[PDB]
Parts: sequence; C-alpha cells; structure tokens
Amino acid sequence: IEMLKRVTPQVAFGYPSVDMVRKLIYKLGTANLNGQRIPIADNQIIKVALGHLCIESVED
Amino acid sequence: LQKIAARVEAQKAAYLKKKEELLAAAKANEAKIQERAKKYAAEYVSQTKAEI
Amino acid sequence: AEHKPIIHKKTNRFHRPQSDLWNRVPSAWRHPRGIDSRFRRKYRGTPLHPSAGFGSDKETRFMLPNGFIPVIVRSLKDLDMLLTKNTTHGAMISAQVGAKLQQEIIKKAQELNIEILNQARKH
Amino acid sequence: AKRSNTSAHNRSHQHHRNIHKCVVKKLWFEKGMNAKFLRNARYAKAGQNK
Amino acid sequence: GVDLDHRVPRKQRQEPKTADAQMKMLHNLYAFLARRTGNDFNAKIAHRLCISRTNRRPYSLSRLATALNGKEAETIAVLVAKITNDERLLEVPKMKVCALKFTETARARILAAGGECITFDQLAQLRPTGDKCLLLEGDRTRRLVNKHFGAAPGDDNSKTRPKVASHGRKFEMARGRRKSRWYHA
Amino acid sequence: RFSLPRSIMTNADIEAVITSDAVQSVLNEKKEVVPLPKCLSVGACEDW
Amino acid sequence: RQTVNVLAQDQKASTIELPKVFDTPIRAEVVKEVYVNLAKNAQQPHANDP
Amino acid sequence: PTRFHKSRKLRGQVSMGFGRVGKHRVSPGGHGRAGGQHHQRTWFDRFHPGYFGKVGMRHLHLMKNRADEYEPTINVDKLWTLVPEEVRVKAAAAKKGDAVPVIDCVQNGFFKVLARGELPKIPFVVRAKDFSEEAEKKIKAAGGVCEKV
RNA sequence: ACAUCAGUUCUAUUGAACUGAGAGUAGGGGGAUGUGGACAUUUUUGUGAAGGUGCAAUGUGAGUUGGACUGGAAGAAUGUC
RNA sequence: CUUAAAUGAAUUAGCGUUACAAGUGGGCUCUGACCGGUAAGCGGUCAUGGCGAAAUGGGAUGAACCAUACGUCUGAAUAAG
RNA sequence: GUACCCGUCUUGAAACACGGAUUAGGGAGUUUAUCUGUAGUGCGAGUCUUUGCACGUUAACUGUAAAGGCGUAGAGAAAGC
Repeated sequence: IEMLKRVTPQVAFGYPSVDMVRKLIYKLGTANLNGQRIPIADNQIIKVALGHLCIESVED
Repeated sequence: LQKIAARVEAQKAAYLKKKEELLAAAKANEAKIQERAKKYAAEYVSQTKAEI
Repeated sequence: AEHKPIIHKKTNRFHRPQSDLWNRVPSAWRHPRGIDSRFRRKYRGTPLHPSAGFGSDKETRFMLPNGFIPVIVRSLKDLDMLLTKNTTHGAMISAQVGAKLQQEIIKKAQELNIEILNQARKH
Repeated sequence: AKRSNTSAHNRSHQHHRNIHKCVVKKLWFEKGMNAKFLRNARYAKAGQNK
Repeated sequence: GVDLDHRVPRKQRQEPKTADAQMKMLHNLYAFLARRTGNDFNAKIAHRLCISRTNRRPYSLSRLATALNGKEAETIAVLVAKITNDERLLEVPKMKVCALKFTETARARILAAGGECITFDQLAQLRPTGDKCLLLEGDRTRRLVNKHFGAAPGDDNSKTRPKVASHGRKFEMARGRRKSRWYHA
Repeated sequence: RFSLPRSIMTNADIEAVITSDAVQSVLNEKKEVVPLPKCLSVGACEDW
Repeated sequence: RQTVNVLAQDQKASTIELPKVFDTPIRAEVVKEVYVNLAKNAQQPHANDP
Repeated sequence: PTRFHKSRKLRGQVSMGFGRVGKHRVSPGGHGRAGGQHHQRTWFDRFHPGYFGKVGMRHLHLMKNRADEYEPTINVDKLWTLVPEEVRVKAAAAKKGDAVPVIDCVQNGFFKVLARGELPKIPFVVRAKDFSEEAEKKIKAAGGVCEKV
C-alpha cells in the first residue's frame, strides 16, 4: 500500500469482485512459463506448473 | 541398426502404456475438479448470506 | 506448383533524396548522413526508408509473376542444376548466348520439362 | 572566455547505469592490527600442526 | 513502449571458432551427448571444446602423476588440452589418459610405462556416463600476459608488473618505486 | 626438426560411435515439440 | 596395412604397400594458410617512381 | 589486408570513425614521451612508476664473457637430464664400489648449481664451478660428490 | 497477416515449433553488394563480346537479370588471393 | 569435532569477474529550491525530467511544454486536445 | 491531403551563418619499424633456420651444420647470496 502511494498518479486500481476475477482469467488469462508468455488454453498447462502447490485447474 | 530397430519396438509399447495410464488419470481428475467448483460456488453464496 | 498469391509490400523503387532535382546524383539509394537532414529524421512528406519491414514472404522471395524462381543458365552443362528441382525453379538463358545455342537449350529443356522464362528473342 | 565551472546534472545518471558493491576479501587486515596480537596468532598456528 | 534494458552484458561461446574438421566434429559428438544423456560431465567436455586455445592450458605430465596417485586402476584422466612431459619427473607411473593431443616426448613416456593413449571419440564408446573418470584443467593465470593484468601498477600495492622491454637499474626503479626518491607507490 | 603429425580422432567419422549400443543404452528418449491449441476448458461452469 | 597395385609399363607388375605419410589427416585450413603466404614469396617487388 | 579493415566499411560516414567536434589531428599531446613531468604525467605516474630519476652505481666497460657477469645456472632436481636415460638405469643397479658417472655441467654451459627440488638415491659426481649451501647438502644426501673447477 | 533481430522448448548433418522487442547523432560489432588485377575450376562469343541508349521484371537495399535498338571484338561466372 | 531445530518480512530478480578499444572533456532547458542583479530570451549553482541524438498527434506557428516515445500494412477503441 | 535546401561548425540552421551555375573523369586512415591485447595455426621445456652453405624445371621451392635470439631463476646500487 505504501509502495502504491508513491505511484498513485501512474495507475488506476481497486478491489475486484469474484465475477471479475473469474472473467479476466477465463478470457485473457495467460501463464508466464519459463519466460514465454504462453496462452492458458487447457488445464494441463497449470497442473504441471502448480499441481505440487495443490492448484489443479483454472477454478482452483 | 538391427538393435535400434528392435529397441524402438519397446519405445512404441512404453509410449502407448503411458497413453492408457495418463488418460485414466485424467478421468480421475475430471471427477475431483467438479466437487471443487461446486464447493466454491456454495462457499461464495454462503459468504454473501453471512455478511448480509 | 502450389503457392500463395504473391504480394510485394512496396510497388516502386526507392529514390535517393534530392535525386529528382539533380543529374549528378544517381537515383540508386544512399542512406542520408546529414546532420540537419529532414530525411534522416523521418519528418512527414519524406519517403520511407528501405528496411527489414519491407521484406517479402520467405516462400515467395525471388519468385516471378509466372510461378518459378529464375536460375541463370550460361551453357548446356549448367542446365543439369535444374534437373532435381523441376517445378520450383525455372531456367533463364543468358543474353551472351547466341542464336544457335539458344535453339539447342530450348530443345534440351523440352525433353526434360523445364520452363524457360526468357521470351521473344526474335527471328 | 568565461565558460562553465562545473555541473552535477547527470552524475546520478552515470553512477546508476552500472553503484557496484565492492566486497572485502577478509575482515582481518594484517598490515594493520596489533603486532603483539598477530605475533601470538602465529605461534598458535605453528605449534598446532606439529 | 516497454521499459526493458535491451543491451547484452554477457556473450557466451556456443560453438567453436576453429575451422578444423576434427575439433568441430567431436564438439558435435559431446554436444549430442551433453543434451541427450543430461549429465554434468559431458556438458563440461562439450564446453571445453568451444573455448579458445589460451584457456585450454597445457596440463603437464607431473601434475598428471600427482592427481592419479591414490586413484585405483580403470580410472581415466580426461583432459581437454595438450599433455606435455616433465623433464624433472623421472619414473612415470603406469596411467590411463585421454586428451586432444600429446607431445611426441610425452606419448613415448606414457606408452613405455604400459600406459594408454586415448582419443575423445574412443572415450565416447567406453564411458558415456563418465563413471570412474577424472576431469582436470590447467590453471588460467599461469600465462605471463596474465601478470600484467590487475590494478594498474603504482596503486600501492599493485604487484602487477609494469610493461617494460629491459630490466635492471636505470629502467623504472626511482621516483615512485622507492621512498628515497619522493614516494613508494 | 619435423615429425609426422597426429590426428585428434582415431576414426574418420562420428556416425559409427553414436549408433553403437554402448552409447545408445545410456541415452534418454528422443523428444519432439507439441503445437498448442488456440481455444470452454472447464467441465462445469454452469454451477456458477 | 592396405595396399595399392603398381601398373606394368604397358598392366600390373606387383603390389606395393603405402608409406605412412598417407595416414596424416587432410587439412583445408592449414594448406590454405601456408599456400596463401607462400605464394607471396613467389613474386617481384615493384614500386612507383619515388 | 586492405579488405578486412574497419576503414573499408566506413565509406559514406564522413568522419571515418574519428569524431566531428574534436577533429582527428596529428599532434594532440606532443611527440613521443613529451610532457612526462607536466601534462602527460598522469600516464607516466599511473602505468610506469619510477621512470624519472637516477639510481645505482655506474659500471664502465661491462663485458658479459668475464666470469663476473656470466654465470648460467642449473638446478639439482635435474642434472640427470644432461645424461641420457640408459646411463642412470645402469647406475641405479650398483654396489658401494665403482663406476659412478660424472655429470659435467661445465661442458653443457652451466656454472653454478642450485637446489630447488629433489633427487633419487643414485650415486653421481657433479663437476661444476660453484654450488649453493643447500645444493651441496642435497648432493651429499643422495650419495654423491661436489667437484670444483 | 508479413519481415527482421533476440530468446525459449527441442533437434546432428545447418532445421522445427512458439514467445517477446522495435527512435537514434559521436561511436562500436555482425552479415551482404560492387570495382582493378591474380591463382585454380567452368564456360560464352562474327547465328554478334564488352560498351552505350530506352523498357519490363527481380531483391528490404547496395544491386542483378531479361528482351529491343546501336556497336563490331572480346566478356563473364563459382571458390580462394 | 559435534547436541539440539529449521530456511523464520513484502514485491521482484540469475549473480560474480576479467581483457581490449571508440567517441567525449564548448552543452542548452521545463517545473520547483537558491546566490548576485532594478531587471533580462542576463550571469553562477542544486533535484528529477526533456532537447542535443525523439518521429507522430495537440498548443494556428515554435528544439525544450502536454499525450507518446516509431518495423511494413489492415481495422477497432482511446490519450492530449 | 501532405512536403522549407542540401553539406557544415553549433546548445540551436529554411535562416538575413559559410560552401554550392551545369556535366563528365580524377579525388582523402595507407605502408614501414619497435610493441600491446584478442582470436586462428604448428611444435612444446623448448622454439625460431634467417646471416650462410648445398640444391633448383632458379629471385621461389627443397635440404641441412653450428652459433645466436627469446624462454627455462630471481632479489639487490653493489659485494656476496
């Protein structure tokens, strides 16, 4: 928050609801894997990255 | 080359062993994601009913 | 052969700046190094610079309106180069080659089916 | 004749292109330090290996 | 418009700048292995073949006798360099070695005491994993040019050796080098 | 002064060395790149 | 060691084994660097009127 | 040669890689070692310290074939390098008796001997002009003789 | 959608799929075009060489090539120097 | 030598080291702070930014202000205005 | 609809700053010595064969004896080490 106080003129920000956090990740969501900027496509992308952390598919 | 042409026959089978196995693993996961999506739906609506 | 529709990205040739004005200056392109030059700066109403932006497709590069990529053919011995790549490349016989050997290269080509791009030498 | 004496406009810019942290090799500096301390620190090491 | 630092600080040598057949060939052998076997040994041998001739320092035969003293038989000393014999070492041990080249003095000494004289493409058949191998390298700073490198001489104390044709008194020994003539570095 | 020059390899070519079963047994399997789809992934969004 | 025949003057007279110079590897780069510099030796110095 | 130079690629570029504002010109500093105590002192101070000044004792008519200047050195670790390797193998198999080989340093152009490394326990005889203290000590300990010339 | 330069995943034999970036004076690096002559290798030419004038292609571009008229005897390519 | 117990802020990121060499050593300036001056498009400093080497759009017009910093094209929706 | 004249010193040039009537052909970072550092190549405690001699299808190429250069031990004004 104190970092955001310095940069307040450069950014717009707020507190998104669950329907908005959903709709970003389904439409526009992408995974930065090994510095490649890969599109999210299928849930086997994010099982391989994040399955050890108990996050299996895009809902999780 | 005769040994390599023999050995690729094992790599055909060992490929198709994992093809059967990982598809079977996928169907087990396709059961378990469905309960989580139903959980988080009914967990979200109960969060709203709690505060309201 | 099968290919895309050929599209060039620039139609005309690039002129050097101020080449239209003067006969001393040839119209072959030269990158302008002037300190106060408008052209180096890119202002509006200057020509765009030749650059890797204008590069044509990797499939259709060096490709004629016909279809075929022209290899130059200087003799009967050099015509063996086009035997492998029959319907991708095609022949283009040199201007040095005279009227007698012109007819022999056409007769060799019609046997082996290699399309010759040179046209209408005459007589 | 009379031109500028100095400036610091873009001292900061140049310094930050690269403020590299020069690391010390070891904390002891045996050129300094007490000789009477270091004299005894030799006879600790010399006696031990025998 | 993106804020990145576009410059490259670090190049690295990927393939060798030699125009040989053989150095370029057996680079691709150990490049092929280093990828496919996925191992730390072959990755090093691949990279050592890239690097320039100055860094491939000539690992002498007395250093080879010191390394292998202790180590049991069927243990190759793999070495991406030239081997050069020592005069001063007297009786060579019986030892198994692999390098790019030997000197013809050194090859005589190793063979005459029942040793082995192995090439890198020969070694790729024997030990792909590098099990009971021993990678060695000459020290980088043993070159004479390397002693001129460092803090500039005269920094108190550089210990870097000034670039001079002729040594003795008269050539660079007075005002700077000694405290009698004003100052000492 | 001259003496007769040695080669670096013992063999002429590489391809005999790689194809031998001494090498081949140690190697991992030859991989190949997947091309990735461009597209509803999730099995039940209609609960939401 | 491998062999090559010797033609009779007319024909084959006998078979003689190769000497050990034919072992040594063929080097395009090394033969270039030598020949390029060695061909400069086979030339005449010339200059314009000073 | 003239193809590979950087000058060849700098056609069109107007200054040929030498600046506009400064203008590449023949005498920036002054000639050779000039201004070593003045305006090029920083170069002398930084890279070649001790350049200025006089030190030492003047030597008149120095000759280097005198046996005052001229002493080549050799070391105790070798010596055996001077003799071929068939000799000392025979000298290893010997009693405390006879036939101890003479390693002549002075024929080969080595006057003094200097002990930096080891020997074996073979007997031998060093003919040389001079020794060190430790070189004389090591040759005794191997089991051999120190001749002077 | 396309080009270039990086990189990431792989690939023996020179490549594949995919992601990212975009000003530039003084200045530095990489690859490429053209000219006089040389050494190999391969040719073209009185059924018309080089050169020159106009026109149509082709290359991002330096350039290169075709055909027509003029000319009347030599030119050019590939790899190294 | 060893007896215990763990990787004990956030956000981000590979980090370290060496060699050789170019150009440069006249700067100017918006917004704030400041010294001298009646004041200056004046002289001399400070902090971030800009120009110099930065196009395009906007301020009719303008090196410096605002939006924004650029491969070649085809659209959509915007910024300053 | 857009578009100020190029080259140049300059903080700043369309400038009421200087050079420039037209066209063709000439026209400017080269070479030597003593070194530095990086990369390539050969040999390696060695290395260089050249001053010169012997060869030659002759300024080349080829063969080779012995010195000599630099390296292999340094510090000190020097004795001595």
